[PDB]
Amino acid sequence: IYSEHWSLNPLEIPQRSRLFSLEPVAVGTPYAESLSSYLHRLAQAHCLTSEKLVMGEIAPLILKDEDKSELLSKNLSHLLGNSDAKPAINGMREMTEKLVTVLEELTMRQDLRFLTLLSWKGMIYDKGLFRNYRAWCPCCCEEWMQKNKTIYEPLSWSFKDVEFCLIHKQRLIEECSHCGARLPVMARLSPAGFCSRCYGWLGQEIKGEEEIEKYRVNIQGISELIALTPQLGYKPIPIELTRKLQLILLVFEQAIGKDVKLLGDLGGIMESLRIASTTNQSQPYHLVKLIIPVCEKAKISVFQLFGSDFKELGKILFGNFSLELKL
Amino acid sequence: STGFPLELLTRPATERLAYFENYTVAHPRLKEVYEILMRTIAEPAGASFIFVYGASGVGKTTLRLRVEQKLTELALPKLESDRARVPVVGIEAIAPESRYFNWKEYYTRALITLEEPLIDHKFDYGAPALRRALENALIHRHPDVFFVDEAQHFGKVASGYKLQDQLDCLKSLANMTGILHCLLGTYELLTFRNLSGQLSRRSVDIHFRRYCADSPEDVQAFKSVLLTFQQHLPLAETPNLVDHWEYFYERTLGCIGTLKDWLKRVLSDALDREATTITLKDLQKRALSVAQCQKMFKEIQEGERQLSET
Amino acid sequence: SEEYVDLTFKLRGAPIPLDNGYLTYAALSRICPPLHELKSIGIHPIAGIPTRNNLLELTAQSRLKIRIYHQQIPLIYPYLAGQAFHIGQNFYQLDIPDYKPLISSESVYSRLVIIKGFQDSTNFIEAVQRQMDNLGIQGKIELLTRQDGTPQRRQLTINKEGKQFKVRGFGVKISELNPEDSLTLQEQGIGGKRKMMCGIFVPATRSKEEEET
Ligand SMILES: Nc1ncnc2c1ncn2[C@@H]1O[C@H](COP(=O)(O)OP(=O)(O)OP(=O)(O)O)[C@@H](O)[C@H]1O
Ligand SMILES: [Mg+2]
Repeated sequence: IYSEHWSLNPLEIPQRSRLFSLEPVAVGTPYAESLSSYLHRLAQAHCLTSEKLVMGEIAPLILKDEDKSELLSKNLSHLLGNSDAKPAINGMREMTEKLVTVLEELTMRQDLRFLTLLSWKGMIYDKGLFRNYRAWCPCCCEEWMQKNKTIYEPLSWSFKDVEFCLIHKQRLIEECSHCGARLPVMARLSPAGFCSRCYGWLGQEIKGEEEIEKYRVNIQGISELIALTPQLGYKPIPIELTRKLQLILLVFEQAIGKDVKLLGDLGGIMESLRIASTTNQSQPYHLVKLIIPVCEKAKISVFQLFGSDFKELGKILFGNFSLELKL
Repeated sequence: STGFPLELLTRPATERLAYFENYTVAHPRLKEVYEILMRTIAEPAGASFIFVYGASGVGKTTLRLRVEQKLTELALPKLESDRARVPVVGIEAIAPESRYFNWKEYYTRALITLEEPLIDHKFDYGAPALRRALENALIHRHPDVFFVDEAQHFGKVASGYKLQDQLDCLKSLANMTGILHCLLGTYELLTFRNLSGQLSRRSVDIHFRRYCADSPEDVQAFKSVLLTFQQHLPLAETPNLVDHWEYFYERTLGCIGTLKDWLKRVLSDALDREATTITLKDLQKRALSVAQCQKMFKEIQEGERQLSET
Repeated sequence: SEEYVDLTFKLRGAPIPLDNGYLTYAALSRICPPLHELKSIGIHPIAGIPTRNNLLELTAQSRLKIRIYHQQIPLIYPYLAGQAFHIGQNFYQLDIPDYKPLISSESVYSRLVIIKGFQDSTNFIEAVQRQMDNLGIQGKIELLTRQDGTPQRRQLTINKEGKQFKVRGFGVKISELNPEDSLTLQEQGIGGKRKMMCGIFVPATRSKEEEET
């Protein structure tokens, strides 16, 4: 006879993700997808509106004590807080924190924290950093759609001090050309590249003919800041950044000691760094107001400042100011 | 071993019935079809359809579950690393209450199987919304195969040309996701196999042949499966079943599943009466009606004639 | 001698288990990324007054001591000067570090040494002798013994991931080194798990300290 006896018992595979495990686009590069664009992409992949998916799954995990079905028939602002809203949701705010935590738990993904700036909480001041209204680069969207590439909004577009796309040298457009209104970042249905109000198109060959060199340092520094966070491999330590700033201050002081003229070029930044090192270290520092000009005068990229260790940073500073020190 | 565990005699009747019901035997046709199906699954070779025919009771459902389980355990070592990676998906088609087959029900049931959240609410980013949701779910969840049991219910349409339009809709679902569709059904799938070049090229046909009484090798195989079923019957005494091989074949038509369910009925009847052996009248009590056997034989003969194209 | 330095930190906080190697190493790596990749670094056992439940109560002389090459201090000083770390749910604080030299002594001692695949005392002595020759060192090998005279084994619990692995080691006392070779021994050490808070060698008085209790 036949000795083979099959067994059809189930195998009990590990629990699957509640939502699709969509990869974030261009993580670690100056063109990383914003959390808002990722939310809209996940909603589009599920054939659900961002609002509807939000109260379907994120709201019960965010809003702890409510009836989930009764939450299914509300406005997005009840949990997002549209009184604030703004592209600042991409920042380091509390609702951003809990939203990122819930999203990472739902898809068991380990990179959504890089799609925002919670890794820089306590490091970079929130005020004066993010735009109040949605912005886009029409050339980017048109090129992406023509090349059959995924549409999304980079983090750089959410910053006030980023107004130009270095790829296309085009000033960011905050107003829909069709309806004339300015889109909020969060809406009931706002797929990337589309007008959240009139459903019109926002990608056109718009030419940028301004002095982009003025804002080049700011945009490149912010791009480096976004692109560097996923590559660190750890949560940054506040006093690490504080002591790097202090080391740059000491290098500045030694350079001034060697050359008196440099005091004229660096006095204001010296005073600002001294104040930032005398105030509480746990207090965040204003990114564009303090760190970017400081590393600019130090002739050091934001990537070099936040990435290199103390030895490399000290050696490069000494070489940059032609000092004879060796740490 | 050829014998059932000997401590099962002291156990209650329910335990013996359970041991018998979750026990299944591998006869040569079933294992051959299993190897062929898994070889096609591992290497689709550009074919998006693995249509599997067979008589009512050859073991189509059992083969489906076995393939699902084995592919699941083959994929298991890597599901810990990668999530949203359902290995295989197997659902059964629903006969429509209305005259025509319903596709909204098909799409929503497929979404239910994939644990799609907020299926009822949905939206259309442009049943088109349900179809797009199913396409996206198949693309992202990345299933290896897609079994659709009882594929004869697909052609519950009064239009002869829409009969292949059902498979046209399934095919349009398949291409934009590139997921293998291995449909299983009775001899009715035969009117769907190779209609049009699209379904004639990318479809691989597997026939779950039954055990016919003409070839002496098949008769010997049927006698051997009878012998192993007798030796695996959880009774105090082993009844002699190989002798009435003609009687067992008459009411089963060679379908191994029919033999299994008939023997399950007889064993349960014996256990309820606390009997120790199986009598001929015990088999006669729960035998299938002669008219029923005639009807299924006519159906499988017509199916074999249709599939006899060379 | 002075070519290598022992970084000392006045450590205060909750009482700590006596097999706290991986705990303190993981906490330090959490608050100091560069520590996770350095090579010639090692940590001295944390002194104090032990308790009845295999825990150590930190005292005024309790301090975290780190052995490091003087050409790598600027990679560790920023992340530990004044810094605080958590071991589980316990808070620990470090003061401004002070530098201590590597002094030679006639005899040395190690609290816990582990070499892979050596559990018996005799083969452990043979392997410590082999590493002893590999360093160009001369001396005699003795194993610290309990009150019973049995060689004393110490155990390190590495709680990697959900599981935890067991590594057992011995206390090794080596005498008659000659000061140059003594310094070489204290700086190299034996065992390799110096990041794991084992392989650092100390003058022989601490051997008496550990043998009394
Ligand atoms: N080779 C086999 N050995 C044991 N039991 C079998 C075997 N094949 C089928 N069965 C039994 O048959 C039942 C499953 O139904 P089966 O697959 O035989 O029907 P089918 O007509 O091919 O399928 P369906 O009607 O779902 O299309 C179960 O009770 C199972 O134990
Ligand atoms: Mg069946």
